[PDB]
Amino acid sequence: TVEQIFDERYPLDKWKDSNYSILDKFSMRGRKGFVTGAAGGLGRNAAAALAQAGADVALVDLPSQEDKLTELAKDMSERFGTNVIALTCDVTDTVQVAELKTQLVEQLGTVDFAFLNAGVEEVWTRTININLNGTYRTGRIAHEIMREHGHGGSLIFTASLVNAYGATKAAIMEHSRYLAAALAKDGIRSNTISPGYVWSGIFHDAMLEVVPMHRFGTNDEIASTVLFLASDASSYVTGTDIRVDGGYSV
Amino acid sequence: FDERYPLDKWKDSNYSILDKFSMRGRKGFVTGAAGGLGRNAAAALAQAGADVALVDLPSQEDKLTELAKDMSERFGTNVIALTCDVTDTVQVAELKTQLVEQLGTVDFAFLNAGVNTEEVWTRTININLNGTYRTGRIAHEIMREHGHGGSLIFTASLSVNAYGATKAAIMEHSRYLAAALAKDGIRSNTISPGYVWSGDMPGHDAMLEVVPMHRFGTNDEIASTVLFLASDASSYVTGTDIRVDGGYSVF
Ligand SMILES: [Cl-]
Repeated sequence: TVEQIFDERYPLDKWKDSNYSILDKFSMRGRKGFVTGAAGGLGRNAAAALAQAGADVALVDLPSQEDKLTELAKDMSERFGTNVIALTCDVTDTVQVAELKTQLVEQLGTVDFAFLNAGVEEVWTRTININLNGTYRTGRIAHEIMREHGHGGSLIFTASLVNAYGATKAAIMEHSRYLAAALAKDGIRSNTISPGYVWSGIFHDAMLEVVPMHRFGTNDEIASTVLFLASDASSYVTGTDIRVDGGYSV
Repeated sequence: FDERYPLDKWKDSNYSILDKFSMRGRKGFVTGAAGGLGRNAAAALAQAGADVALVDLPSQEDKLTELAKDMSERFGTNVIALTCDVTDTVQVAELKTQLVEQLGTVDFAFLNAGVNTEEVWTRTININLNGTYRTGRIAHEIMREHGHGGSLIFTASLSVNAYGATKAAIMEHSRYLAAALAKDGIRSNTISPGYVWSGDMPGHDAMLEVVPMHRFGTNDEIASTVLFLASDASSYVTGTDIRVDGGYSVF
C-alpha cells in the first residue's frame, strides 16, 4: 500500500464502474432538509424540486403563512411521496429559531441541506441588519445540526426582492465564503445563488433589453440550480456563487 | 405573461425537475477527450443520454477509439472518436463536416483546453487559445446553421502565469460569446477547476494545506458540473463561471 491508496481515494474514471451513475448524483433520496421563504415562488419551487428528487423537506416561512405552508406541504407530500412538512418561524425571533432547530430534528430526523432564501433612510439599515441576522442564525442552526449528527451537508444562501440589495448581497456572499472555509472539514459546503430577473406574477420592456436572453427567468430555473448545489453532484463546489441571470451581468 | 412564465411547473404531474438533467436526444462533442476531464465529462454526458464525439489529437486515435467503445457499451448512446489537430484550420473544417455527418447536429460542446522563451510562451498560449476558439466556433456555427440552440462550456486545466493568462482569455471569450449568441438560444459558460487528481503522501498534504476540504477533487466532480451546464437544468445560466475547487478560492 503505497500508490494504491491514491488510486483508492482518487479514482480517475469512476464512470468505468458499473455502480457509478451520474444522474444518481443529482438525487436527494435519503436526504432531509429545509427551505426558508417557502411560501414564495423561489422557495416552494426549490422545495418541490428537492422533494421530487427524493428529499424530505420542511417548508419554513412566517407564522402568518401557516395555512399556505400546510396546503403546499400536503400537496408536495402527495405528489412526490416524501415527508414534506410545514414549520412556521419568524427567524428574527431568536426563541422561534431555537424552537425551529428542535422541531427540525424531532420532525425531520436531521438536516442535510438548507436553502436560506432571504427576502429584501436609516430605517433600511436597521431592517437590513435585522434580516441578515435572521439569515445568519438560520444557517447557524443548520450547520449545528449537521455537526451534532456527525455528517456533512449543503448550505445555499440567496437574496431576492438598490443599495439595500447590494449591501445585503455583499454581506451574505462574504458570510458564505467564511462558512465554506470554516466548515469544509466538517463535510459542510456553503454556496450562494445570485438570481437575475425572475417572473413572480402581477399583484418590463426596459429591463429586458438589458438581458441578453431577452426574457425573465422562471422559478424552476432557480430550483434546478438549488438541486445542483444541494446534491452530491456539486460535491467539490464550496465557497462560490452561481449567477442565474440570463446573461444580465454580461 | 399569464401563460409565458408559469409559477409552479411542479404542479403539472407530467413535469419532472429531473428530466432537466437528462441529455436524451442531444448530440455534441468534447475536446481534450483522451485526458482526465474530457473523457470523464464525455462519459457523464453519454450516461445522461447524449450522443458524443470524443475529439483529441491524432496521436491519441487508439485511446479515443477504445474510449468511444467503452462508453458506447456502458451507456447505449452513439459515442465516436474524431481526431483533429485544432491548430490547423483545414482539419477543423473537416471536423465540422464529420460532426454534422456522424452526429447529425451539435447541441453542446465542452471545449477543454490544456496548459500546456518569452516570445515563445506568448505564441504557444495564443495558438492554444485559438484552437479552443475555433472549435467553439464550429459548434455554434452548427447550432445556428441548423436553426436551434445549444450550450458551450470552456475550461482550461494543466496538461502558472501561463495558466492564469489562459484562464483570463477564455473567460473573456465566453463572456463575449454569451452576450453575442443569447439571441440564437446559445449559452456559454466556463468551469474553473481547483486541484484535480490525475495520477508523495506528504507532498499531498503539502498543497492541500490551503484547500479547505483538504482533498483533491476527482474528474467526475468536474464532469457533473459540465453536465449541469450542458443540460436544461442551467437554461437561465449564461456568461458566467462555476468554480469547482473544494474551497481553494476562500481559504
Ligand atoms: Cl432566511
